[PDB]
Amino acid sequence: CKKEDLRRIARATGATLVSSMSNLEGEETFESSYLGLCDEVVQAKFSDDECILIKGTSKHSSSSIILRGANDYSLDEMER
Amino acid sequence: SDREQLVRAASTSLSSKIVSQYSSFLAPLAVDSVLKISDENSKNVDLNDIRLVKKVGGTIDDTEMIDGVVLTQTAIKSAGGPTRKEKAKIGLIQFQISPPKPDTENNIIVNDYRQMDKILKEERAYLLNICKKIKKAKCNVLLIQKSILRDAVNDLALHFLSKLNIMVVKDIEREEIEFLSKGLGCKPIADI
Amino acid sequence: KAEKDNAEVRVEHVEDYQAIVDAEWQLIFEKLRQVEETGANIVLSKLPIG
Amino acid sequence: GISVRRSGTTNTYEEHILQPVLVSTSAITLASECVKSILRIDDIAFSR
Amino acid sequence: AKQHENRLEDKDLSDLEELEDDEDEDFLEAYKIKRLNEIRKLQERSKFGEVFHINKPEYNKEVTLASQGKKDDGGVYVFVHLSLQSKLQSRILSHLFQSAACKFREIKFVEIPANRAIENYPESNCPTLIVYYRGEVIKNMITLLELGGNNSKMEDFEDFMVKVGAVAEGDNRLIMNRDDEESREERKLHY
Amino acid sequence: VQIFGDQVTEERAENARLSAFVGAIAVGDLVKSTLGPKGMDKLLQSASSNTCMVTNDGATILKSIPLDNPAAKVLVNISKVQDDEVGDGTTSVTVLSAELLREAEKLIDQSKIHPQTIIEGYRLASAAALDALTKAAVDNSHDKTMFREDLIHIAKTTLSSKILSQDKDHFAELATNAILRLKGSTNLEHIQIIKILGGKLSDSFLDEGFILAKKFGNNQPKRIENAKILIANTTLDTDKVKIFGTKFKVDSTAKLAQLEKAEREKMKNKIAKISKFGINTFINRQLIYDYPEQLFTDLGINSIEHADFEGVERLALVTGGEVVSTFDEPSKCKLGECDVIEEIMLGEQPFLKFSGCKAGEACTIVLRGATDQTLDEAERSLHDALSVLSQTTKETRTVLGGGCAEMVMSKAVDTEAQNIDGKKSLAVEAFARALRQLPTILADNAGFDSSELVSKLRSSIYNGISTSGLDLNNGTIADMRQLGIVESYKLKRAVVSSASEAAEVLLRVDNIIRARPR
Ligand SMILES: Nc1ncnc2c1ncn2[C@@H]1O[C@H](COP(=O)(O)OP(=O)(O)O)[C@@H](O)[C@H]1O
Ligand SMILES: [Mg+2]
Ligand SMILES: [Mg+2]
Repeated sequence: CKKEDLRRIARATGATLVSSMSNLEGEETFESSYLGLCDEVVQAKFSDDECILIKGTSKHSSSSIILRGANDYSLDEMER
Repeated sequence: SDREQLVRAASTSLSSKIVSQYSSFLAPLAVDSVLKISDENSKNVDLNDIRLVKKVGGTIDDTEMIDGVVLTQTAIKSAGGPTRKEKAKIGLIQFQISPPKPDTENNIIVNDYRQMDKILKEERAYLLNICKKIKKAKCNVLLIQKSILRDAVNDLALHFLSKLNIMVVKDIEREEIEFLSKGLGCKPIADI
Repeated sequence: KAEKDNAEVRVEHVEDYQAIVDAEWQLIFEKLRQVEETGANIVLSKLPIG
Repeated sequence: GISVRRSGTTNTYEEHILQPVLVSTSAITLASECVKSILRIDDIAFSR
Repeated sequence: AKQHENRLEDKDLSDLEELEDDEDEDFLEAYKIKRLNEIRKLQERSKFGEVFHINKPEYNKEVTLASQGKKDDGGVYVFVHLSLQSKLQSRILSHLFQSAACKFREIKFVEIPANRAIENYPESNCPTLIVYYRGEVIKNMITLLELGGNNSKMEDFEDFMVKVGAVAEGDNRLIMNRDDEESREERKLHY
Repeated sequence: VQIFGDQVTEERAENARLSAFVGAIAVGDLVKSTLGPKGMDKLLQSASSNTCMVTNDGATILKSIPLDNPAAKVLVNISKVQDDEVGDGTTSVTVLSAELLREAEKLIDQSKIHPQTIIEGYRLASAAALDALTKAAVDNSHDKTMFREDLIHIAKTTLSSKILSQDKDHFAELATNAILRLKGSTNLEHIQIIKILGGKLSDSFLDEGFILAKKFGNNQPKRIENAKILIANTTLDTDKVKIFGTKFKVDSTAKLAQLEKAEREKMKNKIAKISKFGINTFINRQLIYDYPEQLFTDLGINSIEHADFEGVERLALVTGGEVVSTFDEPSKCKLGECDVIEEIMLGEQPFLKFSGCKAGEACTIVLRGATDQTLDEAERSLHDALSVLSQTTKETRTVLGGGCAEMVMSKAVDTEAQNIDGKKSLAVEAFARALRQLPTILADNAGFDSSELVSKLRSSIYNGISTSGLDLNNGTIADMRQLGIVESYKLKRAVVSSASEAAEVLLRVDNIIRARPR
């Protein structure tokens, strides 16, 4: 995964970005509040493109657009 | 001080540049910049106190005198805890926030598997008690120098400061320490 | 210790650091005193002299 | 003096065209010193 | 033509075992014995491994005699560092010497203060890097503006060692050739 | 036969000679225009990096210009060492050496005299010249007022040819006051030349105390009254401990945090050792790290870092104290005191100005100008003035200038020319005409008639008087004591001795062997 994506996952699903597991105390543990929430997660494959479809974020909504065309260079015009 | 003569003199002296027609608001900006430094002995006023920060974007009409000290560098955003601060206490760090080591190279040995638990706990403890002293002094904004020789920050130190809602920056020039200290009124810090 | 193999000396005390640095002078002078007692007026060697 | 907006001669103090005296002083002073150094040159010799 | 040579040339003793089930034993083990002998030579040549903080009387021996080595022209490269603690580039170059010393044990890494090296040396010219080999100076390098200056990295220093003939181009220890295990893992999956 | 091989130029007794003389003519005609007060400066263009150099000194002209002629290399080296010895008069050596060979070219061709016979005339002629130069001198230094006035006249005579010829009335005070402040110490390292762009040539002012181009720290104040100055050749940097070979073995990082605490406590105790004296400033040779810099804030101590090696002695002599590094015993090492430690700005760079010091054994010449080429000429001009006046302190005897030293020396040479039998007497007269050619050139550069003033000066001095000289402003003979033109005795002694040895080396040549270049 990349850095800029996981901030939007945590922002959408309601989780918080965890760079390391620690707290103000000396002990080391993990709390359930760091975890997000979503309704459904499904991995889909279409023409050698595996994509994990995360839908139904409870805290805040999100969106993505799956553009479809002839080839990658035609989709670059659609992406722009 | 005479706004009738100095403002008109500053506007009619540029006279050739692109901002000559924008001089309706920039000529007072030049007069108000120099009038803050005043002396009866007619000293040679140093222009190091007047820093011109170049940012690519926008238009020249948006140029205006900022009341406080504007910083050129951007934030780190490795943790990204705080977004907007209000009534913050600014501090200037000159040392480096890292696990404990001298400036020179060292050798650490491990003769037993139980020693690693003490090493991993004490390395973050040296970062923890620094954050406690930062919390005791209620310092909300920290400025860390470049420090090419020793690592300025790491993911561990950024995580403890992310909980306390403290922003951090890097890549500060050594010559600009006079401008930040004299401008913001914050003395530097080189020891915990 | 010019062509001799590199002896990795490791010490853990300050008082022994004075003993280990003087041991170099102690060894080389013991070799000179043993030659001095015999009265060798002309010393020769294929390898270099310190 | 000359005013560029009206394209003619007029009183510059009313039209607010002013400058420091040190600017014109340094111009006349440094110009005379540069001509003093140039006129003393006699030969142009190539060197290392 | 290169497809036959890549089976042996582009695989170390650890990577040559991949072709044990595919390629013939006599074709593979004949080259593994060759590569095994080369590994043994590097172990015998590993006479160094930490920065030799020396002093001048000794320079006339450590820096130069070593450069002769066995004198079988067993030459030895000797990287000298005229250190100056007041300069920022000198402390950076000292860190690169200890890092490279742990990896390249056959190459000698030498350090000495610049004030003690040469009578009345210019402080502006420090830090200085000299490379001896068989008694001759191969490179009299100037301050590290050529190697990025203040932003010098370990990758730039290892690249300089290849230019002077101290380390081979296709050496497995160099960071340019030492690809990460995660990098090679992705190549096998996408192959 | 060909023993020397391919690409080897050889010459034999008619190509060997007349190649050095034409080289002596070639090197002499260049520096002919630079001699005298009305001389024109020569501009040197470098072959690489488009570096230009405006300079009047004959040594610097010959330093930069490449000269493959071997005879010209002799004139290149003798101007170098003459600049090393006295600093002034290098052009007179090259002119007098070239004209001695120009005359000897005619004695070999016209009169047909052996070269060794010409040298034997120059040995007796040079001995008679130096004896007249010794007797023509005058004592000094018995009265400090006369010694003050003679240094002012020597500074005026030296700077009359340089770019400071118009403002020499003001620069003479600046040149002579700095030398008397040395208290007899003959050394040029105690004088700094700070380059400042702007102003005019006469804006150079005399500084009280010592000024240098440094800066305070980040948090230090602007003004401190009655500041005690200290100089540390110390390492307030990451000291390390000097038994290089110390490493830190660590079993657990608990004591490593306390080990780093001991490193900060080690340097804290070192800065605490500084505060036992109770100083107000701290000057270090090398860079000061931030952690020492923060410790001088609460203690009320100023900080100056990155001082040059010359700057340590230049500041310590003005302070009066000695350089201290151990800081152990506060009894010895009594420090000085300075009243005004406030910095000033001259141009775009602030400079730390001091005033009201114990001693002024080191000085600093502040210069103002338009172009850096003029400042480089200002540096070389006053360096020749301060070099001559500094050696005048140790060597007290002086001699009248204005061309009278050349003619009064030739008087005894012409007197001793008659009683010498043989063909070498013509060479003795050739030495006299060489001394006469210097004031002949002084009139040519000024644009006046040379034959009349040389004839009037020559006829005047033989009458019995020996104080007359050339006045190029009016173009007539005048009294040198009235105008106040005088030069040092060792300068003209070095010029005549160097010029005599210069002609001697090139006259003992018969063949040239130019090996192949690398
Ligand atoms: N003000 C003056 N009036 C007359 N002659 C002068 C004056 N100043 C210098 N001279 C003459 O110029 C000659 C050479 O001067 P010098 O300072 O040695 O020039 P350079 O340094 O170029 O050799 C001296 O022999 C001196 O007699
Ligand atoms: Mg203008
Ligand atoms: Mg002169």
